[PDB]
Amino acid sequence: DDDDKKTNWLKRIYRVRPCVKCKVAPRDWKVKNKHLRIYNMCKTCFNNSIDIGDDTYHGHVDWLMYADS
Amino acid sequence: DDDDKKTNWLKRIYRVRPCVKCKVAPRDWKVKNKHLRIYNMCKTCFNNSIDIGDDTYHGHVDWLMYADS
Ligand SMILES: Nc1ncnc2c1ncn2[C@@H]1O[C@H](COP(=O)(O)OP(=O)(O)OP(=O)(O)O)[C@@H](O)[C@H]1O
Ligand SMILES: Nc1ncnc2c1ncn2[C@@H]1O[C@H](COP(=O)(O)OP(=O)(O)OP(=O)(O)O)[C@@H](O)[C@H]1O
Ligand SMILES: [Cl-]
Ligand SMILES: [Zn+2]
Ligand SMILES: [Zn+2]
Repeated sequence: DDDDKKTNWLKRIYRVRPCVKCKVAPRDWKVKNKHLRIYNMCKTCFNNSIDIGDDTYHGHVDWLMYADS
Repeated sequence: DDDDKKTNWLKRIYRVRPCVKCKVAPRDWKVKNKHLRIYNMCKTCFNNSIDIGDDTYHGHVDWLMYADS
């Protein structure tokens, strides 16, 4: 089923690329309508980036959650 | 740059999962507005599926080509 191909891919993408900052924890994310937003950092590193004044790693990638647009 | 994270991922996704039918050739695809449609089969297997009367492998997965929805 093509929706399952998309879901399996999103599980893999989320699993295999951890937080860009600590390189260990999984990334924060949210659901944004029909999209999954995967932020670049875990929550702990993101909150810390605000404290330390670094926006270098801020950002996200949005993924359509379904196989058909 | 977050758009590059998306583009690099789409290159990887396209590369690592060949045609679901012959298991060798890369899949057919097209650009569908702001989406990349990756069909399940290469063109040769898709055309052949029409000739042989099998719709089992018909289908596709659409991917947003940009990091921000
Ligand atoms: N965990 C995180 N890691 C990296 N960047 C993040 C993280 N959380 C938020 N950001 C950055 O913070 C900014 C705000 O994100 P957010 O998803 O809240 O945007 P939005 O579209 O304004 O949604 P809303 O206004 O409803 O919160 C974006 O630059 C986003 O990439
Ligand atoms: N190479 C292929 N492998 C598997 N399935 C395919 C392939 N090419 C087309 N299909 C299937 O054929 C059908 C038509 O696809 P297509 O992308 O042409 O749809 P569409 O949204 O009707 O666009 P248009 O009407 O502009 O052609 C869909 O079920 C699609 O998955
Ligand atoms: Cl996507
Ligand atoms: Zn982290
Ligand atoms: Zn094939």
